[PDB]
Amino acid sequence: VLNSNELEHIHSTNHSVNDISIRWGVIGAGQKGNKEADLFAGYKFSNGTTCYPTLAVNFAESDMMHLQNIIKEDRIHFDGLAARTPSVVTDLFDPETNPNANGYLDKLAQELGRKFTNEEGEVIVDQFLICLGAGGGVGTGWGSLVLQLIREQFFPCPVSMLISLPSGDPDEINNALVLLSEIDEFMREQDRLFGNSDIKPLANVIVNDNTQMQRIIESQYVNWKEVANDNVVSTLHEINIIPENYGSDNVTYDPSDLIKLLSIPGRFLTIGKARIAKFDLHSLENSIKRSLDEGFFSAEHQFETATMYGGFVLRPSNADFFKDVNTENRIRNTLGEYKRLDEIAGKFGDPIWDNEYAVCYTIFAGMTMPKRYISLAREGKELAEKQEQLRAEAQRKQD
Ligand SMILES: Nc1nc2c(ncn2[C@@H]2O[C@H](COP(=O)(O)OP(=O)(O)OP(O)(O)=S)[C@@H](O)[C@H]2O)c(=O)[nH]1
Ligand SMILES: [Mg+2]
Repeated sequence: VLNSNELEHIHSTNHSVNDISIRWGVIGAGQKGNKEADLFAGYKFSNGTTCYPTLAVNFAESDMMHLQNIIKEDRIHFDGLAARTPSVVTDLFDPETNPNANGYLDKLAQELGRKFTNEEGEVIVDQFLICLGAGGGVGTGWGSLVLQLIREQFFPCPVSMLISLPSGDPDEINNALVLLSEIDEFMREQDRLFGNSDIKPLANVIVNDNTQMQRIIESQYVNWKEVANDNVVSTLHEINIIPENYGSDNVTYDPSDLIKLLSIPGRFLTIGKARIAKFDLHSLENSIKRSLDEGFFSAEHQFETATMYGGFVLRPSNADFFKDVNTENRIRNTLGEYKRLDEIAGKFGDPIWDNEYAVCYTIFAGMTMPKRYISLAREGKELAEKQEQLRAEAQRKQD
């Protein structure tokens, strides 16, 4: 499956795509998470093997049945009863409600053995990628449970969470808020318990905002969710392929650099994918600026709080514009406007590939809570009043 023309152009070109920088183990909870997970499950190497071991987790037999790359065996469901909400979902893994918790919890763990470990016993995975759509019951709940679980040291290795922020429904935007709050707290506890050099149990959290993503999609059938998913998932896959499979005459972003970036900072992380086809300094600047501020991973991030950077421009073989001093400190200065590269750890490469255009990936890690959190807090309470008041204005009229 090839859900971006970058992936198309590097599978027709390159038939040595036999490894990736980080061996993710993907788990998708809730409907959104399931769908993203289903995309990951589809990706294969040039030889035909699957790239990522993937599980789908949900409430119901029902929820999971139109998946395409996830075998039925790997569709894990947990009978519920009752209200579908983040809090009563968490509490099915807590004998504080279910006598079935110590079984339920020792079921998940034996589907963790089966899918991400060998016959031998050893784990076949560097970190877990947990996909969620904040707002729903099942997804948001799983989010909280995961925080709780990684404090039980339930997982063999670190956990990266790919979380999506809800569009506009006061119940959803409140659910989303309590999760994002739980995350901010956990990240602050993690900062006091682990060194700046140590591997963090919560590797990072990557957010997308559903409002920002729709805005974009209606500019460039038309299911917007299906398209949003293709973009975020294909982007993460791309940045995982590239360091393992291409290098540079000037500066290579290797897989170790990417692993450090995703492993150590342990807070909020963002990505900017910018296509480039004008080979000049202005169109370069805008593309980068646009991908960072008005792209799929933009949620009014606090770039000044970034503790690490990474990135690379995949460029054509002839292209000696991207080596150049202007070009280099132009990028250095363009990215410099967000966080001054001189003040934070990182590296920025320029790999070669068999194509005649260039794509520029930018990653900032270690950031603090994104400002979308505040504007959501605002926008949820704003539409909350609107609807309570509507309610009353309808009841008034009747009476
Ligand atoms: N970006 C994106 N968001 C989605 C997609 N599907 C659902 N969402 C969004 O994510 C949030 C939760 O959706 P969903 O995945 O259906 O929750 P859920 O876990 O299944 O919640 P539940 O009520 O059954 S218990 C909502 O804000 C919804 O708009 C998707 O495919 N892409
Ligand atoms: Mg659902």
